[PDB]
Amino acid sequence: QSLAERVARLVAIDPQAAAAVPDKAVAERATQQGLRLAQRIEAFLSGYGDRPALAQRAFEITKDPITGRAVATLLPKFETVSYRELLERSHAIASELANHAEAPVKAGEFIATIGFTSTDYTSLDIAGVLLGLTSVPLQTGATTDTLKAIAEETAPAVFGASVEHLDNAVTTALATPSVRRLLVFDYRQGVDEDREAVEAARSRLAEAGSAVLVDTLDEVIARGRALPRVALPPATDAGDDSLSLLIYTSGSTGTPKGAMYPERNVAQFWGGIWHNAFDPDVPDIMVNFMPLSHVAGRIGLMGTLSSGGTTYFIAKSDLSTFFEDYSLARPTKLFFVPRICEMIYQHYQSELDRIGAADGSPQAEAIKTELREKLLGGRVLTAGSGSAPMSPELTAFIESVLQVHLVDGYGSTEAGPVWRDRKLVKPPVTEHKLIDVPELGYFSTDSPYPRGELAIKTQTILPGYYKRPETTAEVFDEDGFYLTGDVVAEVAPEEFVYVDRRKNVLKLSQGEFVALSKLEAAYGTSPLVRQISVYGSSQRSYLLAVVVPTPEALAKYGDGEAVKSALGDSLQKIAREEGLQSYEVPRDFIIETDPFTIENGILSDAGKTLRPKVKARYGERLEALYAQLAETQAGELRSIRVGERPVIETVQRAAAALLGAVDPEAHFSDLGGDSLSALTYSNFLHEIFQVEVPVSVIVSAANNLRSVAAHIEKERS
Ligand SMILES: Nc1ncnc2c1ncn2[C@@H]1O[C@H](COP(=O)(O)O)[C@@H](O)[C@H]1O
Ligand code: NA
Repeated sequence: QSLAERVARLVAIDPQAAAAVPDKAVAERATQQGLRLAQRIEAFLSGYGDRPALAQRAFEITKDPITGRAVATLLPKFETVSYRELLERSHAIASELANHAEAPVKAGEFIATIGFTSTDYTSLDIAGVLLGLTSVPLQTGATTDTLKAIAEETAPAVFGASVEHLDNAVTTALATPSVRRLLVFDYRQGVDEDREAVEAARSRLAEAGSAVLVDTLDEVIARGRALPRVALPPATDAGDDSLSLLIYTSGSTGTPKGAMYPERNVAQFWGGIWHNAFDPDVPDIMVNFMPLSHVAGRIGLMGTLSSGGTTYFIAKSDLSTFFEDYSLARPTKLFFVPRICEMIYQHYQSELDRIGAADGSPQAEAIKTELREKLLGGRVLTAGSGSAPMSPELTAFIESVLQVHLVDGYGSTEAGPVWRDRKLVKPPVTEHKLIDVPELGYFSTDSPYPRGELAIKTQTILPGYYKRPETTAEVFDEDGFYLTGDVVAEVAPEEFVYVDRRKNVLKLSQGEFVALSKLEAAYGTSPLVRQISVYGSSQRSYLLAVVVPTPEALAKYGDGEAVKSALGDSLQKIAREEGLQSYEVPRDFIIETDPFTIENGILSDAGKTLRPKVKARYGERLEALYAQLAETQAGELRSIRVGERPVIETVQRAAAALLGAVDPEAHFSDLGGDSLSALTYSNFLHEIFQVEVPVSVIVSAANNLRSVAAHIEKERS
């Protein structure tokens, strides 16, 4: 019943879980007062000895008989790396980098890295801490213009990259004269495609006459194993105050700014105060799907290392192996972002259909049982979400599936953890207040509950944004409070509810900020667009916009669904051109034929669109668009019940229902879902056509919707 009883019962009957329980003595040695980060990390990892620390899906290599090329294919199991092995491989990397013949790194230099999350990436991250470097994890979805800007600002000496991202890593490195070495990780020896991507990087660097040196991570470790360990602690300038990490975020300004993490703040991920974001000693077996560059990726991964647990890494970056991985790893602790919860709920609606059951009926309850017991692996003891708000209906559903309480954890890159199930986390938060936002209509005198921007003093507050004292100042008031940008309602002494943002950047259900004003500037260059105001709700997974089209567009296409299609195609292409993410493409529009103007109240005296006025005039209609699609996605029930139409038409119509917007020639990617949309599409078509419809056939750039139909037809034969 209670958590402690549930834990005691799992450890009595499960040998794998029994072997993973935290050891109080290891945490006591590692977190002792005054101990430097590097040594803390060393004490956790050496302390947990031969336990399995990390697990990667196993694969096999076989010679393709048509092409001759050695290809890798996933196996239905995981292989593990021990705490001892992890520590030893990380030390090897530090030893090799400190001792390189020509470009030895020193403490305080920067290392930039682009990868997903993996055993290798984790090695490299730890090695940076051992050397006293400052790490700069870069977002795998950023454009090379953004990567170059961050690299120009931080001047890294070493750049690391997974094989998947190597080509963007070469482009950045060529524009960044400080880079002396390029390290290539997640490299599979004997796999032809990996070997070729490294050869092509070397050619590009050759052709440029670059002095940059390329090494695989394997080779670096091989070399380092033969060298003595570096001395801890490393020779940095400021002890605990030494700059260990930069987490780039766009929340406070709309473009990336480098949140400074000294070693004393990074230490909080390793068994420190971030324990309490979510909150009896539980064995920690976790599946990690979050990039290391996202503070949530680091919280999970280092939390599990620091508790002597095991992290199972999601097998593919697209997340297409999601259920397979959870069904194999069978975690005891779940952390979701709300988008994952939406996806599980969409699966549950799918299963209701397939067995033709309804509502809360007994066979509908059997679907929840198989989610909890089989698909999610049946050992979930605790669960949390965060990064974005969750509807009460989605929370109710997830909890009825898992049969455990779903903790809501609020915090940020800048502040650390701030609340747990409404209640301020003290420590580290020491004081708070609310600040009125009269332009949006929120005031501490509101009834029934005060509303305002949350402002806090907290022990885990960042010292600044790197090299950006102006941007730093904007987030601190004259009394020393950090300004979160988040509007909240207060419902009891020191209890809060997320309501809105003070400005023009917000989270969607994926947990990533979207900068409304940047998207507006990009989308405003469409020849069809006169004015555009982009709108989002943080409980949704996609955006909307209010568009005033040009007279020529309104004349050529009219003011209904066909101009919305025209606009979609135009925006989609801009998004492809400027490297925007799939979810930052508006899915549906309010077409306004009457322009925004000063007379209207929509434009200020200075000509600029006022967001609060857009909201006051179009907010209801925008919220209706969202509501109606969420109500209507049983249009799939009618797409399934046919059979009576050709393959392509079902393929089309299916893509249309899942991505809000069609045309036979489009690519599913262009159309603006996200990688979990293609998983859902894939199961849907598999159900109907009893054919395997893999995500890689659906997402690969050279495959449009006609290739998808074509694939299904060929498989059927
Ligand atoms: N549990 C939550 N509920 C609502 N919004 C959240 C929650 N957790 C994080 N956020 C939002 O995500 C931002 C932090 O983003 P990051 O800096 O990526 O951790 C916050 O300022 C909020 O806007
Ligand atoms: Na998001």
